[PDB]
Amino acid sequence: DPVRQYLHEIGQVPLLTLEEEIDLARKVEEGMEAIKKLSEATGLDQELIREVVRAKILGTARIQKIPGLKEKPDPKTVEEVDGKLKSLPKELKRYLHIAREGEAARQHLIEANLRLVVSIAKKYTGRGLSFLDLIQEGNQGLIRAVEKFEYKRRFKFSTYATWWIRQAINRAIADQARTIRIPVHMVETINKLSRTARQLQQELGREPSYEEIAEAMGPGWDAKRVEETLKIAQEPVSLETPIGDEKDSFYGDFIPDENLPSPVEAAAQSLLSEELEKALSKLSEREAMVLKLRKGLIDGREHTLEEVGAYFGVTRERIRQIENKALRKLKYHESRTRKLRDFLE
Amino acid sequence: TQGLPRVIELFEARRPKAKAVISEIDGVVRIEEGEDRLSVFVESEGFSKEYKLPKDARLLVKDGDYVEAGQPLTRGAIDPHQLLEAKGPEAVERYLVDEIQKVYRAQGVKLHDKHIEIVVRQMLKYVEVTDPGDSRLLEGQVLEKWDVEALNERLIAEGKVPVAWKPLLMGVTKSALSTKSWLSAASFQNTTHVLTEAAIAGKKDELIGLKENVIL
Amino acid sequence: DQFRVGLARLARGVRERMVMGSPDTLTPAKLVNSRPLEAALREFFSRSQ
Amino acid sequence: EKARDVKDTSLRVPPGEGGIVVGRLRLRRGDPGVELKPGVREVVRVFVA
Amino acid sequence: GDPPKKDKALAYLFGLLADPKRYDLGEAGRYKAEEKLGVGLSGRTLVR
Amino acid sequence: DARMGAEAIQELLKELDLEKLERELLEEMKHPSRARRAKARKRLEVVRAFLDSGNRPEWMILEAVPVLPPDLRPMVQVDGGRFATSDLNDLYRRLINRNNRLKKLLAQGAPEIIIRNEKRMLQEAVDAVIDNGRRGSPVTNPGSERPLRSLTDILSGKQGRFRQNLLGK
Amino acid sequence: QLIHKDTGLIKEDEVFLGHLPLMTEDGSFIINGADRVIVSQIHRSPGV
Amino acid sequence: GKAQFGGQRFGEMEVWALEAYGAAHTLQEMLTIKSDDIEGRNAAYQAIIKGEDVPEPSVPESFRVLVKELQALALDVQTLDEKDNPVDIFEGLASK
Amino acid sequence: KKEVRKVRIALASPEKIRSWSYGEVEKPETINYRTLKPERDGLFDERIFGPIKDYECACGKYKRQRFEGKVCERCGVEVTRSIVRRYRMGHIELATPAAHIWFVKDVPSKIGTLLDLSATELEQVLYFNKYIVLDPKGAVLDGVPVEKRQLLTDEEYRELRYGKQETYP
RNA sequence: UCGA
DNA sequence: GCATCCGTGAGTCGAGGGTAATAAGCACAATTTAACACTTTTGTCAAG
DNA sequence: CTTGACAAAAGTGTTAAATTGTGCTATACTGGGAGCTGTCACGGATGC
Ligand SMILES: [Zn+2]
Repeated sequence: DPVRQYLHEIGQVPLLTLEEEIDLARKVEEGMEAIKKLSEATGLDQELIREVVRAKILGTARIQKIPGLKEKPDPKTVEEVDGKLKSLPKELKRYLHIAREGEAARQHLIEANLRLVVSIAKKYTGRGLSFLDLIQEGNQGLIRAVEKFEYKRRFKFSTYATWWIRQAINRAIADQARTIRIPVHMVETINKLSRTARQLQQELGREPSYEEIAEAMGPGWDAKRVEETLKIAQEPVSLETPIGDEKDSFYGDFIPDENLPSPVEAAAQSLLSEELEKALSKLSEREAMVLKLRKGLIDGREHTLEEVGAYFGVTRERIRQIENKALRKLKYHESRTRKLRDFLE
Repeated sequence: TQGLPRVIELFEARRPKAKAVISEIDGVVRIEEGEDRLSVFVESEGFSKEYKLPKDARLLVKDGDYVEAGQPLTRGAIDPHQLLEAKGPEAVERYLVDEIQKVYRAQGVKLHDKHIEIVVRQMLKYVEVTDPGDSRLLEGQVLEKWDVEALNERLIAEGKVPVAWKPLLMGVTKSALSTKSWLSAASFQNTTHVLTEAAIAGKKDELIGLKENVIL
Repeated sequence: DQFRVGLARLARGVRERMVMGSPDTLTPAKLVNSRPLEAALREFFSRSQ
Repeated sequence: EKARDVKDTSLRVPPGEGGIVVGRLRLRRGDPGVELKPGVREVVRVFVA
Repeated sequence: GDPPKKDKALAYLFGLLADPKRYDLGEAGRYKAEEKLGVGLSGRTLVR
Repeated sequence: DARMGAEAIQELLKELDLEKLERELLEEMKHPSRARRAKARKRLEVVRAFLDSGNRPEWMILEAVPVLPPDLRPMVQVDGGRFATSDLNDLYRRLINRNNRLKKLLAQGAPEIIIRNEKRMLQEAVDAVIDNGRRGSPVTNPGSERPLRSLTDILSGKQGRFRQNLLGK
Repeated sequence: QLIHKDTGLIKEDEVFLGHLPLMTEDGSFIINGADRVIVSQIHRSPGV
Repeated sequence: GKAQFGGQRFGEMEVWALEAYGAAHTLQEMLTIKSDDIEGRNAAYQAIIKGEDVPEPSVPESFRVLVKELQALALDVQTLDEKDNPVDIFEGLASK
Repeated sequence: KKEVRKVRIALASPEKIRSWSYGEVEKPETINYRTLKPERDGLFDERIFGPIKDYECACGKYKRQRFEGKVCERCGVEVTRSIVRRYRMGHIELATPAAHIWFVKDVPSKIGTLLDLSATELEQVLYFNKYIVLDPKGAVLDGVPVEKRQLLTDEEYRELRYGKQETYP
């Protein structure tokens, strides 16, 4: 059972005292700024030796071994760096070790206030992610708040962390939610609208008409706007939805397939094609061939008057009147024969 | 008339409800009752075994008589596998079809034994391996009757020792799942199981069966 | 019966909402919900067997 | 033939069902005492007797 | 599932019977069972 | 190296030799005890199943997950105007969510705990998009008790694509 | 009535729950404009 | 269904009975040309419309769906021929 | 062009599966809520699986059969029938390797019968709960040195890799 | 849920 | 080997039936899309 | 069939207006949560 699993996995470590908290933040920031001063040392970048710290701390080669087929070169961009600062005097080395212990501190910190995250996200169930899923995204929120927090602020880390938790959570549900992808601002305005609708549904003692709720919103909000975003609201309905009073009556197999041709349609198209194909020979040998271009027959792509004119060596005007007389000669044969009179839709 | 349940009981080779006890050889008949357990010793000239029986189920044979291989003792249905390895495949077929037709004819439905026979032969067509010998087989690795027949023949010609085997009777369900084509059993039931044991073993189908084709 | 359990869902809609907030502006006007109850009972009359 | 961007959506009647007409009721969106689906304009309902 | 505390053994178990809302037993059940066992009772719970 | 989860099982199953265990199980089968004899029978059964077929068991740990074509997992609207779709879609979706989120966590050097847990969710999610219900209560469309029908859900069963579409139609 | 535990200030408010279907004449409710009915259910009476 | 404008289904037992008669083609056409076959139904309508005789079907096309499903399960689906060789069931379709 | 008399089955390997795929499905999202066009990487993507329209590209610079199979440079959709939407698969590259619950939880349990494992054993192993022993490297356990083909737990894994401590209040 |  | 658990099944076609309702926000950068201006193509017309 | 003239259809270039994607909020919030029943038969793994 994967749920109660993490439930006992979090309580495996104590949370923290104020002391431990401040100490954690202490060695964290001192470590990171040590990485800064280290960036001034061998000329390395700010973020470079940082992730390199993860290279020799978070484990052996397992870290960058499989981050997709492309993340960042291990034997090239990492290896030499790991050996470039090994040659360096006491100062740069002490800064090194400071970096190591600092990042580790970041980790421990994260786990405690991860217990915290667990509670917070535990209150958010039913967003389309049952428990862990939700929680996990929520967790990473704290992570971003871990590096952005300062012990100097004299605030319990729980506060900052919490707000960032609700951040990660709401962004995650905004980006996942219904099966149809929806933009973040869009989701915002959605839950905004439904908020209002809820409120004045309870106040008015009844459900609001489109115009009064849309008015309750503000400027530019009308019945059509709410009706619109309401149409977008509802998600795709599952095909596996059983209908009727039985189990065996399904939904998915009740949908017609019009995206593909039908036998009647296949023979219909083949028919128009053939019947018109033989109706072709009764036209002037030149004007028929020309007519195959202007109407987009030969290669499927319609050729302009200029092109067909560039074909028979005649001006485009010629091709034009050619089309007039051709289509009308055909018109005689049609109005007479009454063979192709069908296909009138 | 136990009816359809009796039928299924025969077709699936499932353990009979009342199931009767049978002898494993031709011995001598002896009754032993110490007022506790009513047991009956069947002892050949050089052998013996007894059988634990209750005082309730009424016996068939009378004390001091002679017995036969797989001969009945208590009144009631006989376990298929029980007489299978006892009296042999012949009498297996015999009693099988005989009972099925017993119920059928009882209920007023007459049909030629042929059909039932086809099913029955399709039940016993598998055998368990004993001492693979020169063959590439493995002990207790169970396969079809036809195939092991061919195998043994070829090995006889080659001057190589054949394989011993025990006739193994199973229910029709089991036979459907053990059939050549994975497609057939896949269609039938226990899909997951079959598909697994098929795909892993990389077995190719020749579409020899009808429903093993009808899919295609 | 359905009213009992549905209104219990609404009871969740009560006990939980009344503490995120400020007891200053408070009244069942803003504390009472509809959809848990109204849709529970809406559910009994249709999708039920 | 003009290609008329407007195509026929018209509602026919199934085979085997035929006869006269009694009930004819049509309510568009916004009519008194009516609500429609989110993104529908009108609806028409006719009885066939 | 959850750590076997003391104070939580006074809670998780309480809701099972004593809670009138989680054990709610029809006025008929209380009735018939009462006159059945040859005893008497009022509350629709098991134990108060 | 204690590594836990699927990567490890990949390791061992990638390191195996069927030849050695073949001959070994052969000599282990002749054991006069019917127990060892029988376990050898079955184990060597599956062993031979991997041998003759010429198939490598490491594939069972498969990395790249085959995605079913879109038209096989249809999404289309109706007269009502709303859109519908199969369940396998949502399954696939949430799966990719977990996989990607994991990927964003791994490179940034996230704590090992969250990582491991996310890998757990990866396995459970995949396996859910296959056999759903084989482990725990199946993942369903949120709020509805209707289980999300996976591959193995359609392949087998009464109205499954077998009996419903290939043995009758 | 909403009563504060601290100030002991009773603030009474009447609210609107929603729309609950009511029974028609013959005993058949109208849901979604269609005449429907609730068929009686049966189970072993609660008790011992 | 009726108002859905659709044909009857041929049950498993129906199939079995049909086989019992030993009508091989009737069954084949049933499961292929007469039902969902890719060009089968189409070429059929073509045939009878022209008065010719309906050609022989290739893929039932419910079958092909089955195949690609199995592909989604990473079941290698190998269709051989008279002697042990890959046959392309999907014409030029996924060759990558 | 050829009679099909035979149907085989086997285990699809990761590389094979990659070859089956026309691309990786990245963004776990159906389509745009506005355009209803398959999302950039979305599961319904026409850019890899197949065109939404018959014998056409996406952006519309190739609208016709005069271009056959030629990949569009402004879109990257092979111009062909939408039929390929049913026959062309994708794949998802999973960060950490993951097994398949089929041969795991099935009655014979292939992977288990192979590695000489047990049901609930491999159950907590594979699912990222319990550790296992891969090359102990002179590792000690309670006086009996641990060897491979064995299981460990969290506490003892850290205890052996990071040492045995005691915290005194 | 109701025919057969 | 002896009791005790997860696991897999279980009748045919149909007729209909069906439709629905939870959750934070605000500034801002980054693009996308809609608007607009204007060059060119092409189809039409007057008239060789 | 042809030349010039010209209206509209169409092409292209540049912007304004919209849509959409991102980051962050500091008192303190630090181990879920929901229940459900009135089979039955057999096969296998597993705990006695
Ligand atoms: Zn294009």
